[PDB]
Amino acid sequence: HLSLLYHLTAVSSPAPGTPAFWVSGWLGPQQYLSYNSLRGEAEPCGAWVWENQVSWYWEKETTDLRIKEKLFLEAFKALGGKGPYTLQGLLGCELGPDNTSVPTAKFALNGEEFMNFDLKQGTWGGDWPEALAISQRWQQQDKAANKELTFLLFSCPHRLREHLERGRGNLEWKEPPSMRLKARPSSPGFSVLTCSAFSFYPPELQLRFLRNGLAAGTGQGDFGPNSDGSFHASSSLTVKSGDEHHYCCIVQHAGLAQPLRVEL
Amino acid sequence: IQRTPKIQVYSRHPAENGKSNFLNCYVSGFHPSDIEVDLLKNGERIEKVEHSDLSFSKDWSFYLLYYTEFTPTEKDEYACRVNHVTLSQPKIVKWDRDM
Amino acid sequence: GPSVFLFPPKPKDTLMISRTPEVTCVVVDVSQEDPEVQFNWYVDGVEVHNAKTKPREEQFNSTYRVVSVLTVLHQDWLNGKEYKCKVSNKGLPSSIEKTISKAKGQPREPQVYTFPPEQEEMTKNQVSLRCLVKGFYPSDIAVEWESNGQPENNYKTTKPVLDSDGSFRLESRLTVDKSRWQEGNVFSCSVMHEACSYHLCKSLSLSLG
Ligand SMILES: *[C@@H]1O[C@H](CO[C@H]2O[C@@H](C)[C@@H](O)[C@@H](O)[C@@H]2O)[C@@H](O[C@@H]2O[C@H](CO)[C@@H](O[C@@H]3O[C@H](CO[C@H]4O[C@H](CO)[C@@H](O)[C@H](O)[C@@H]4O[C@@H]4O[C@H](CO)[C@@H](O)[C@H](O)[C@H]4NC(C)=O)[C@@H](O)[C@H](O[C@H]4O[C@H](CO)[C@@H](O)[C@H](O)[C@@H]4O[C@@H]4O[C@H](CO)[C@@H](O)[C@H](O)[C@H]4NC(C)=O)[C@@H]3O)[C@H](O)[C@H]2NC(C)=O)[C@H](O)[C@H]1NC(C)=O
Repeated sequence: HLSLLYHLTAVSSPAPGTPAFWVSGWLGPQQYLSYNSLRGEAEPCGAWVWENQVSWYWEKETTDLRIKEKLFLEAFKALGGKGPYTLQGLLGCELGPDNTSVPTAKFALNGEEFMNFDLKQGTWGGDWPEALAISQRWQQQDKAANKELTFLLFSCPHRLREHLERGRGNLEWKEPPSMRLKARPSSPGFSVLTCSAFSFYPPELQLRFLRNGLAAGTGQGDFGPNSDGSFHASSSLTVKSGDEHHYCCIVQHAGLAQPLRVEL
Repeated sequence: IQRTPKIQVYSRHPAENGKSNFLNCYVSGFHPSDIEVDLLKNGERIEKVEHSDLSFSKDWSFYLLYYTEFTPTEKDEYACRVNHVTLSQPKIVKWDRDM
Repeated sequence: GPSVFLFPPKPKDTLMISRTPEVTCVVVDVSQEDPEVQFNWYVDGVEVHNAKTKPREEQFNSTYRVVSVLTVLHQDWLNGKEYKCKVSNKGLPSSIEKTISKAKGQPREPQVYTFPPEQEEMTKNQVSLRCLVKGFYPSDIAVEWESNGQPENNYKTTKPVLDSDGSFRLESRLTVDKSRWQEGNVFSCSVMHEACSYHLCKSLSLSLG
């Protein structure tokens, strides 16, 4: 079922006038939280701005993410390896059946996993010297590890379960896609069939092609977000120019009771 | 590691000429985070351009949505220009309505 | 005929996530008749396009040289994926392929043994501290020396060679001033291996005595 994931990023040398540290928070595929080191405040995004939410909620989020900002920036001091650095964390939970949550705590340096947090033990681990360095610096701190334990084992499972109560609606949102199936000439004797899904939610969607009723395959896919929390997909299959009308596009989507067959 | 941007250019709603819509430039799969993105109308850059938050996928690679409110015609052309340390020249991807 | 050599990444680069491990494909004996060398790279038979080629440099033997460098993911190399450089040129019938990889097999942790200078070796300019590393697999390893933390310049290290049990062994000798060893300085043999916790192996430091 559904998950609450903080996507955290610190860079040792940010561009002029850009945050050294920023976080996006996600309920399933939707962003509900934005925070950065310039603003210093956690803010709701999209419909989560309308949420029937307790009065202190967003200063609990500011408080927790300022601790992490300071830690992430402390990590670079533990390294002193001249060349510039990006530190990323994937932190959060998903509910497990029977009043239980399964946690996530991973870290990447320069775009590769190197470190995790073990919720059973209360330590930072990894297979990598730079994991030992940051781990050790984070262990010689004001209750860093206890704050990380608290953030994941108490705060994340509560926040999640409170969003299930109050923001249930934003996630049960169902907008099926608008469809186009179009043909363009490519190389002589050949056409590109392109099947397009516009503004759909949720993002799980299966496009494939038929020819006179028969399975002609899924084509080459593609997928992207819109500015308003909806999604977009196109799949393309090369056909014989002069064969195009024998082809149709089958979409499957949580938004549709039955699959939708699109003609040219 | 370094990763080159993948670039998608698509409209929010099916492209109907004369009708208000949104042009999106989606940039994903890239590292590091510093990147420049301009949307181009008839070759010149657009001013009233907003963008989403620099976020990242399960593989740690960054992604970003650039978008503008616009009304497409029959003759007007749109593109997306992207610079990133992994590119020796800006990469233009022209908007195709097919996708 | 133009010659292709393919070099693995430095072990140290593959054991530290904040370093760039790169494979290096090298072509020599490229005739001025027709340069125009073209590289193709494959990770587990799948092509990639992140490779960087330097411009061809002329050698004093009137041939050419051309190098192409591919950065590798730390965990791809350790998971034992294959790197295939394929070189094209009109000085060959078809292209030539060379494939390089980390060696497959159950990784074993290094056993480290440090030795001080023997007393019957102490009216000499300088003294050697010996380091014996064995029982390891695969052979990718990094060995350096440090005193009271700070790194050290003067050391030689043998290439890893297979032992009668299918693990690898090597030796390293640090030369130091007899004074620095007499002044009670602490010397350490720092070994990095895949099978070691955080890739950092435990060794016992040497100090007279
Ligand atoms: C015209 O000039 C060219 C330029 O040469 C110049 O060199 C400089 C340094 C100077 O000395 C001057 O004389 C010249 O300006 C000539 O090009 C040379 O051609 C020869 C012959 O083809 C090449 O010799 C090969 O070298 C490799 C090892 O090379 C490394 O080490 C050298 C320093 O000692 C260095 O010069 C090389 O550049 C290279 O450096 C490496 O570079 C990478 C990154 O770029 C680094 O990451 C590495 O750390 C670095 N390494 C080190 C060490 O520093 C050698 O391996 C070759 O031997 C193979 O083949 C032999 C026969 O088959 C065999 O004996 C060997 O065993 C080996 O074969 C393999 O062995 C393993 C065993 O473990 C097996 O498992 C394999 O299966 C097996 N494979 C095969 C196919 O058998 C070989 O000696 C030389 O590299 C090249 N120089 C440069 C520079 O590119 C050109 O020839 C000349 N022409 C004429 C007519 O004069």
